[PDB]
Amino acid sequence: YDGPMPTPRQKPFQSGSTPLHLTHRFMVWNSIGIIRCYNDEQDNAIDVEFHDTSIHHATHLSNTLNYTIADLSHEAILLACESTDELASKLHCLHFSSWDSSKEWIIDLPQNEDIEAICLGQGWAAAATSALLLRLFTIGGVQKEVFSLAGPVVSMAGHGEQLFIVYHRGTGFDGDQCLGVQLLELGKKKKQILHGDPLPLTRKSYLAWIGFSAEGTPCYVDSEGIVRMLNRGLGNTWTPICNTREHCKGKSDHYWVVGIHENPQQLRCIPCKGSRFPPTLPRPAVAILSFKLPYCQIATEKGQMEEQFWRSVIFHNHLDYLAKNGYEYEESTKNQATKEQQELLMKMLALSCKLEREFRCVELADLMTQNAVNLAIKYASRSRKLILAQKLSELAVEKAAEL
Amino acid sequence: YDGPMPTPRQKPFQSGSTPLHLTHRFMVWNSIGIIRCYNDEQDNAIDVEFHDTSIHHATHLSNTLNYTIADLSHEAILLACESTDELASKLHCLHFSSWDSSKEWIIDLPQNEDIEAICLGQGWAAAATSALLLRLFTIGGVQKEVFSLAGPVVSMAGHGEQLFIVYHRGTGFDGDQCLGVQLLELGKKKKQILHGDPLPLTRKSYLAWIGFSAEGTPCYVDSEGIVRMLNRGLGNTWTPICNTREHCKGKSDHYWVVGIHENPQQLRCIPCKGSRFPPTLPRPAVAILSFKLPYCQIATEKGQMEEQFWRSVIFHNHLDYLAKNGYEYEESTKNQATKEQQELLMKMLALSCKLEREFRCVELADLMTQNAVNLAIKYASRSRKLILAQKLSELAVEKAAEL
Amino acid sequence: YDGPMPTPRQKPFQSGSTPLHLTHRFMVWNSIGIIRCYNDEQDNAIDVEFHDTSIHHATHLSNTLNYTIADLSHEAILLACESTDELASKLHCLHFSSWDSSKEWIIDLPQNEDIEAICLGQGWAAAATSALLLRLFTIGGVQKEVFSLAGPVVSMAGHGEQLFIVYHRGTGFDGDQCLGVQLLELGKKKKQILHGDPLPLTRKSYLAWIGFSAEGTPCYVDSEGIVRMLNRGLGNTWTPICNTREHCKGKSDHYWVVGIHENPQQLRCIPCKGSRFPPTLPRPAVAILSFKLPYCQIATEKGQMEEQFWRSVIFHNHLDYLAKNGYEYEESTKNQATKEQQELLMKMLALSCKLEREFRCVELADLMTQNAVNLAIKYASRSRKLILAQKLSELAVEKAAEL
Repeated sequence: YDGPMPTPRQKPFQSGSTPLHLTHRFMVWNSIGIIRCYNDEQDNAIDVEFHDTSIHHATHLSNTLNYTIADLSHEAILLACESTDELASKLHCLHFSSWDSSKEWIIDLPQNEDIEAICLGQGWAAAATSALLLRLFTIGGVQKEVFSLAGPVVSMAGHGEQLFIVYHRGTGFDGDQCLGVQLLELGKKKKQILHGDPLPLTRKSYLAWIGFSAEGTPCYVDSEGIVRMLNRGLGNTWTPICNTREHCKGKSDHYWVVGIHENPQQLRCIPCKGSRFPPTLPRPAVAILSFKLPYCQIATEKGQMEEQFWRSVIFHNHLDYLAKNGYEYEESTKNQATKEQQELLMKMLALSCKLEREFRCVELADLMTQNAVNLAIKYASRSRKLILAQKLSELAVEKAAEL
Repeated sequence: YDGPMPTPRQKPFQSGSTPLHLTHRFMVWNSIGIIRCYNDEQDNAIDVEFHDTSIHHATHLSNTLNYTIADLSHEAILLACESTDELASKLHCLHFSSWDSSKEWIIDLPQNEDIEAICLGQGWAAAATSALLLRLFTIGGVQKEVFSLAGPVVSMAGHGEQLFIVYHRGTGFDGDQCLGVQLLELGKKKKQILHGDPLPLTRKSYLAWIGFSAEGTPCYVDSEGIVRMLNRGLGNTWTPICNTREHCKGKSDHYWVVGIHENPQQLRCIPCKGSRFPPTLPRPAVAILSFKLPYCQIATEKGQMEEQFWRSVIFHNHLDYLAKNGYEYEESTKNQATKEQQELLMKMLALSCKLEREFRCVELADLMTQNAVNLAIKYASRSRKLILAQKLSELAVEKAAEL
Repeated sequence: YDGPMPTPRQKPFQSGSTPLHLTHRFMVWNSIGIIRCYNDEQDNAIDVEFHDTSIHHATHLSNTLNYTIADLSHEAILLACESTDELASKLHCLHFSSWDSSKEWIIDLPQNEDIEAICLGQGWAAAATSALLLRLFTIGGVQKEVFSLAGPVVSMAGHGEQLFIVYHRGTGFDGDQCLGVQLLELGKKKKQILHGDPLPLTRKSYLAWIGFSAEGTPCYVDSEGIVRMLNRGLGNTWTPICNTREHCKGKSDHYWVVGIHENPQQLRCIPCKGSRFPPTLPRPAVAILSFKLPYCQIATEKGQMEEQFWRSVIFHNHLDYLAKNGYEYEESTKNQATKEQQELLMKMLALSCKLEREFRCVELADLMTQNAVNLAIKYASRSRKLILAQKLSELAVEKAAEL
């Protein structure tokens, strides 16, 4: 027939890695460091580098078992290899931060089970296998819980107690993938935050990179340069926070995401001219792109301030998440966020007042604090906006009644 | 091959509209009013009518931008048009209920982004775009939050703070659609009630109409005349509440749903002979169909009363929803519902008692109030049903212990 | 084309039944009893047997209506038949445990609606029909709630107030099924525990058996012998608890699951040589297989004890479920479970201490009770593990601070 064709399911990958066929490739490049693998026919070597030299010294390994998957954190180095006709699939951990004399452990998966993806969390490690199993391990080598995956894994990321799994929930058509996300919190009270929700992607695009921001919010990038971030303040939906194609000059130009930071806001990525991944040598330079939510009429003052407001809102939801889970957060960052947002609301209200849009001013005042609304009432008494001042006063009464 | 064939995904639509190819078509017909579009080669006009003349005067617009999507509420008129080679896709709002002198605003979507569906809520508006984005706007023109859709939108509806999105979650086979529902509450505490649950449909049917009842419960109709309603009292499942094919006399006869009302119960729709949608002229007459849940042996007294009981139960769940969300509800309606249900239970218990089904009587008494159970005990002492009276007494003891 | 092919959706089935084409087949074989159907051209008979003769006497029925689906519980016998050109699809219940003189009821489904699956709960019965409807009935014959199914049903099971539905959520490819699970609790507070989550299956396998353990935990088996159980302590994920292929000697050997028991742990199944289901005559013998979670390096002492620990953890989650839902549970079973787990942790800590893996000892002590940690501190003071004793002491301080 001549209709929709099933899209081939994309293969699993480690975020921040370059393809396996390269002689000198990146196994992982994140906010902790870089892991490179030089593999020809004579020898196979793995080199580990840390951005902060104080964390650990440079580590060089002789890749005898031919490790093809790697992840790096401030605690350990995680390595994995598939099975051969003689050896089993192995998970290798270099626990360099351990305070004891045993800084290494390795485990063999059962017969005919191959590791397809790994990720490192805070004090734990996870491995998705060809048996549609997810195996949890402590950073010291204890086997934790095991559960089955609803489909073949695509990529896996970890941060703190959070586990971020993207897998094939179905079969897409006409170039589209059919991906689902399983988001778990592996603390003392186990929670499945997302029960295989559909992962939004740009049409005819595939998954290019997943992970967490340094502050601990799940994020991912598709092959069309669209960067999306979990919106905890919007029912755990996914909000686009950047479009790396706006910084590209041609079709063959791409950006290779390395890390995401919310405070200060910066998207650390490698500019790539001619391909989607940078060559290992010479050392590529990390670029810093700004985040921009895809808002309408962003060239106008209204659209510009509206984008700045909602970007400030979503990039400070992590403070509430750190508070709800007992983590440590700076109360000063929370206060600066509110002041930054109340200033943008106040400037947007003054703009709507100049445009004689007084109903819009009351809508903006609904997002304001009680102090900001009281200030907007006196600004409305000024400039002879008498009815607007009355509507704002009635809004201030309603806000005080909500307490 | 000769097997299952992929079903073509149905295109987005506005509920209560007639096809675009008509010279004189309905853009939207709901419980607020009617919006018609007359478009030939000479001129293009849009006419707005309100069922209640006291709400607003009849509005006539010169459709210069060729708006093809429309929605209507007691607050504003929402219009949208796709992009051309010279103009961008635009969202136009006629805020006629505004108390200020600015009763109009329009916004341009970014390049190559087209509006595919719109809907109006209480004080807000939403637009699903070709970029798989959902854009939220206040009724006054402020851009609110934005998040990505898991698939191409099919239809969109709003009521109060609730957002009702139906989209393609996959690809169906053999005439079946693969639809998912995302139900959000956009109040001060954002909630995603349904994380893309599968939307039940009749086999080989497509989505024909979605929306909310006047009381605020999500409902939808498929192409086979099956009307389904969210069952908040049954874990947010979907319960069939009507079958418009029972009122049709032939295959070519159809009913075109306009609105759904829970108190009093009535399904307002347009009878259509020969097609699925009514012609614009002459003005079609609104028919009132009754709701009937698809219960077994409904011709018998037992099945008839069982259908009346569960229809009364599901059509009063909205009272609990209005109470939990601080909305205003009549306590008298809640009391009349319970009295209506306790009377049906009492008549079903008397029927089971006549049939010497005393175990069934105790099952019916489990659904009764403590006062109704005490009354059933004295009715069981009467007519010499001594063991039944003892079982009902032990049930009354258990009910008092649950407090 | 030459690519992925759509997998034909498997047909609905009753767990514990043998195919319909057999002259003498099992309609259901569970922990309550056996129901056999002998059907040739001369006569059609249904025989009911109870494992405990004290429950009820053996029942013999003349299958005049040609019932093809059956389920059995300690309360009633449930039978169902499809519709013919003269008769409707019927649901028949033999309420043998009733304390009244009416121990039978039957109901007719509407025109062109056929029963596809049934299941028995505590005091209720459910039937999934060809109209994508789920109909609830009390054990005495009262019609309860009705809601629509997101797809064609595959199998259905019930236990207490829990309803376990597996259905087709999509179309799989290359031999894979696309199954979803809807898990409901039908008590006085209706809850949808699983909103159509994807059902994990072994690749290229179909669903072979579903049901609940005697303690009330959902479980299911695929065609590759993998037995999975709901992990309530792991965010309602699914954990493999057995692999019946490890007990098979050849490809043609299979195990036919009958029941699952958590305390004592035993998987009751019928060994089958040459086919997937046992012949009705002679009476097959019920085998008892042990549960084994698929852990790595299970031949080693570490892997063996780690498997025993997590098997003990998951097979005692039902005690917490019985407690949260007011059910009756033995506090002695909960105490024996903790003692069994603290002993395994203590032996694993002593093993890690012998291997000079002191960081791993602290990880194991995190899973210990406060008394077990205090004991591990004195064991660490012994054998001159001074730093380990300090780390365990700081862990004991942190545990006391969590109260």
